[PDB]
Amino acid sequence: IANQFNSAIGKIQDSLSSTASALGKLQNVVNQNAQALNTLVKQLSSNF
Amino acid sequence: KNKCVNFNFNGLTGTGVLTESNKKFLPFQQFGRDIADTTDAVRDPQTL
Repeated sequence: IANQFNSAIGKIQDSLSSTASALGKLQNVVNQNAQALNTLVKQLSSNF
Repeated sequence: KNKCVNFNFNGLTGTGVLTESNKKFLPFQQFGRDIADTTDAVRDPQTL
């Protein structure tokens, strides 16, 4: 059991250092807040 | 320089400070803008 547990922790470091889409849930929070701020400043150039 | 003053250029009016910029401008353009249509660099019409 102790050899199977140590081999499972080492597979997380190989999955996080190669696949960049594993943290896509945290990336969508930052990208949604950047589009809401860039739209608010770009609406100042309108004439209405 | 280094004082929040008023700007009265040939085609621009704003308020802010004026410090040294490390950018490079082309001779076929006067000022520069950011990604949100905000001015960040202006060229003196007298000296280059």
